[PDB]
Amino acid sequence: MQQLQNVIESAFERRADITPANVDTVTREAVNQVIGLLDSGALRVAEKIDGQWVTHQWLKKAVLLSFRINDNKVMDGAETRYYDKVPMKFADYDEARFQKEGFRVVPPATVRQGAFIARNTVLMPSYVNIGAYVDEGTMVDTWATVGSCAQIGKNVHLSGGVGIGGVLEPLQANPTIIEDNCFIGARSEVVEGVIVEEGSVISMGVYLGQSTRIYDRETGEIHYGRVPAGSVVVSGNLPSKDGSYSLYCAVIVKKVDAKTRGKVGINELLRTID
Amino acid sequence: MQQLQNVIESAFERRADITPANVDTVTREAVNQVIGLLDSGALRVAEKIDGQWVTHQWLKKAVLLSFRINDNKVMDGAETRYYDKVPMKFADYDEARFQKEGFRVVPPATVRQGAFIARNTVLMPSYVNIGAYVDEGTMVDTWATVGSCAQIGKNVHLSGGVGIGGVLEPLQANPTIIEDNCFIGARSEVVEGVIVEEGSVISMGVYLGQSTRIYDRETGEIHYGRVPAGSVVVSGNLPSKDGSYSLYCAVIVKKVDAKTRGKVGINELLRTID
Amino acid sequence: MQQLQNVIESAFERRADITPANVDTVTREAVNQVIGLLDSGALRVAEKIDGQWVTHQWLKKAVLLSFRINDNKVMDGAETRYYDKVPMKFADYDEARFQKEGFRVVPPATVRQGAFIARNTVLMPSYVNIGAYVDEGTMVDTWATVGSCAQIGKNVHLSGGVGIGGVLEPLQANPTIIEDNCFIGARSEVVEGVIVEEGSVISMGVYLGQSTRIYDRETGEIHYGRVPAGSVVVSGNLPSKDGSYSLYCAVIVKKVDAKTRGKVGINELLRTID
Ligand SMILES: CC(C)(COP(=O)(O)OP(=O)(O)OC[C@H]1O[C@@H](n2cnc3c(N)ncnc32)[C@H](O)[C@@H]1OP(=O)(O)O)[C@@H](O)C(=O)NCCC(=O)NCCS
Ligand SMILES: CC(C)(COP(=O)(O)OP(=O)(O)OC[C@H]1O[C@@H](n2cnc3c(N)ncnc32)[C@H](O)[C@@H]1OP(=O)(O)O)[C@@H](O)C(=O)NCCC(=O)NCCS
Ligand SMILES: CC(C)(COP(=O)(O)OP(=O)(O)OC[C@H]1O[C@@H](n2cnc3c(N)ncnc32)[C@H](O)[C@@H]1OP(=O)(O)O)[C@@H](O)C(=O)NCCC(=O)NCCS
Ligand SMILES: N[C@@H](CCCCC(=O)O)C(=O)O
Ligand SMILES: N[C@@H](CCCCC(=O)O)C(=O)O
Ligand SMILES: N[C@@H](CCCCC(=O)O)C(=O)O
Repeated sequence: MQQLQNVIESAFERRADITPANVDTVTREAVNQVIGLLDSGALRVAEKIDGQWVTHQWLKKAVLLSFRINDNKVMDGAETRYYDKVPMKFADYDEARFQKEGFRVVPPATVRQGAFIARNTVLMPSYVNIGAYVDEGTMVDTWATVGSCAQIGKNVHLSGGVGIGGVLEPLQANPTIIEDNCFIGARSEVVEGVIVEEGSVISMGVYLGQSTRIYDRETGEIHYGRVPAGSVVVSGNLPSKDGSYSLYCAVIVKKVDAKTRGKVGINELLRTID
Repeated sequence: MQQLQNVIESAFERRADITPANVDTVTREAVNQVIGLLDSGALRVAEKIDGQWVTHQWLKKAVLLSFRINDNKVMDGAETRYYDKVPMKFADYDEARFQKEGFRVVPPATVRQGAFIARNTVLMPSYVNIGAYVDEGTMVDTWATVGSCAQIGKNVHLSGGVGIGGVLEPLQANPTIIEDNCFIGARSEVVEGVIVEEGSVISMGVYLGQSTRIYDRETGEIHYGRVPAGSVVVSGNLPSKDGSYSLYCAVIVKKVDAKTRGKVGINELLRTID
Repeated sequence: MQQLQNVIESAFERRADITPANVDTVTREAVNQVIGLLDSGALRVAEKIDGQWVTHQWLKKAVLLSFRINDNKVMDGAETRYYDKVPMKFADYDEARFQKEGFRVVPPATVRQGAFIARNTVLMPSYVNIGAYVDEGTMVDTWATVGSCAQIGKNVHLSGGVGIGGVLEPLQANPTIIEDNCFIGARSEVVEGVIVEEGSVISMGVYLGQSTRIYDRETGEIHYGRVPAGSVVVSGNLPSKDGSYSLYCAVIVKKVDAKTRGKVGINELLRTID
């Protein structure tokens, strides 16, 4: 959308000088529209095209800009209070809407406005930040976190305590992406724009960033920045040249098989009852 | 109880075809009774008998079935809203009851109905899922999670961010069990029906599943599926046949002693004041 | 303050015999004053003096004593209820106050009374326990935990799921300390009075306790208990004498540089708008 894009990219350049008071009504109404579109899935920060994920940098700008144009407000919890500038996604929903939207929200799961939640997903208690997109069939398990602008595929299982990197602090060039049908093992972390290709199974306690060597014991090939589709990755170490010590690395031990599929499947009985 | 068992096991077979509307009042009243019994500790998903832990598969069925027979309902948080089908355990408690029940619930700790919480336990902010059983004296520290049907012994310390595997998704044959007097180190995970025998101390960042080699450096013996009573386990790696790389494993470095006991004890002053 | 110190240290000696009912009004009024001072930053459990961090053991006593002198009370969450004895810090705040205090509290971030939160900090959903002190500019990211009495410097970034050890259970001699300008990587844990010196960058999945060997590959020097200022630490392993297996250790791979600074900076746009 050019009528929105334009205004957004104009303002971003004056980011540091914009405040909730000196901001003109145009930039305000706009930034707000672009956030409403992300909330709805009509726009998404990154998308795959011609087998390549592409980042719409300017949508990442509007996300950033919302923090310069909005002012904090007291939010009454019940036993405590909060003070923040990003509204709660579900604050206005009634049953009708939850009924039409088709997902399940387990207390005290929390989602910020500007994040897209797809039909048939289950959010156990966890956090979904602004601009993230969570596709169909996915479960975000206990204490997991879907970082700002992150892109999560359909039928994904983010295990308990899993963290998917955001792009706000520290600031990142690209969002983190988990393609369709992946299983991310408990307590694992995926950050810094790494891409986990479809059908991959990341074991527990695996940490993947741009500096992580993803080692393929079979080919001897060492990847960086992405997990090839259908891999099973687990933690290991690689030895120093002098065998003096070893440093952490991710090891692709094999390609997903029935033995693997046995342990990581989605439980349809927990999904939406048609 | 045969009058309950029977009905439950009948229905389970038609699991995929049962919905919150076509379910007959018998199966409904029953499933509901079996959940009320679990909530109360009168029944428990697994139990030790003749020095062997046994799983009552049919109680795991009722847990599963509750998701087919109940419909979602809007739950009003304060600043947001939720939409789910498993009631909150403590929603009806008054002080009298909390006073009689003898445990402490730190906001915003959350427990689902169908989980048993014993006297003198302390729940820091954390999650206890349906069907779990948490025994006397235990503390569930910050952001820890007690997975569906998991069995936690007396006087256990589940450190911050610790995750004890559930049995719902991915679906599991047996619950995860932590016997009496164990200390589970921060950010560690125990899943897939592994058993941690009494008096063991699992260090921080230890991940135990059925595929985890538990190596006893002293005996050279490699375990799978269980931690022998009184062990102290920490993370390590085992080398490839070609010394090319190494893969994660759990290492039993020693048997618990006073030096160890010094660092992992329970603080009675925090327990219930008699 | 001697008029407070005295009373506190008197009572501590009778800790096990004091209860919310047999405690005399003096010890009660006092313990309560010392907690109000910690809440305000007027007193702090540990402080650096002459380039040495010092622990005021007697302030740690008052923290402990508050659990013996206060009785539990029902706290009404919205969808559930809690039963605990430490009030919520922000329960009384209005916008005026939040406005004057200058920090941001993202729901459902929770802080106990007795903890000091400095100006310009951002608390994503996380936990700050009694007696902790969080200095200026710092962000406590999602599901992080600042343990009882822990001391966090200015401009620190505690990543998602990071745990900073408390001193309550298990009981500890000294608090855990993170000096100014440090970045603690996702899912990492720092406990047992370890000190992370200023400007250090701890990678993801690093676990530091008193038994952790911090290995400097360059000097060959092995530290214990502290991370030398300006280090970049990541997980590795050290080999057994027989190369039979290896055990976890922290490895100082280098001194912080621009490449590093690129990935861990604070995002000022998210801080308080002056
Ligand atoms: C990866 C995993 C699924 C095992 O899958 P699998 O296909 O059965 O793998 P296998 O048991 O055949 O092992 C394959 C190889 O990798 C190793 N392996 C598998 N999982 C491993 C793990 N967690 N740690 C170390 N090694 C592991 C095996 O030792 C084996 O090595 P080898 O070929 O040299 O002998 C299991 O390790 C896992 O991650 N489970 C997830 C638990 C979880 O996160 N639950 C969520 C609770 S919310
Ligand atoms: C396991 C632990 C308790 C140490 O216990 P300990 O009995 O004092 O163990 P020691 O210091 O004697 O070390 C025993 C051996 O294991 C190693 N060891 C112990 N803990 C280790 C750890 N965390 N990482 C690596 N090695 C460790 C030591 O290097 C030593 O090896 P060695 O025999 O080859 O020299 C400590 O490591 C730990 O896990 N603390 C828990 C912290 C925690 O989770 N706090 C909770 C905050 S909510
Ligand atoms: C430490 C980190 C910042 C990399 O910093 P860096 O200065 O760019 O480090 P480099 O990429 O130059 O690597 C330095 C050395 O350490 C290793 N290294 C760096 N980070 C590593 C990691 N996470 N795992 C393993 N090795 C790592 C490199 O392999 C390299 O080893 P070498 O010198 O033998 O080749 C990055 O690893 C990291 O921790 N990012 C934090 C992500 C995070 O927690 N995000 C928060 C989301 S809430
Ligand atoms: N590491 C997180 C920090 C988000 C901060 C959001 C906020 O200030 O409200 C991310 O990049 O998503
Ligand atoms: N991994 C978790 C998932 C629980 C889902 C519960 C729900 O759908 O409400 C467990 O097996 O306990
Ligand atoms: N490991 C945590 C336990 C805190 C318990 C607080 C409570 O009982 O209320 C700490 O030492 O800070």
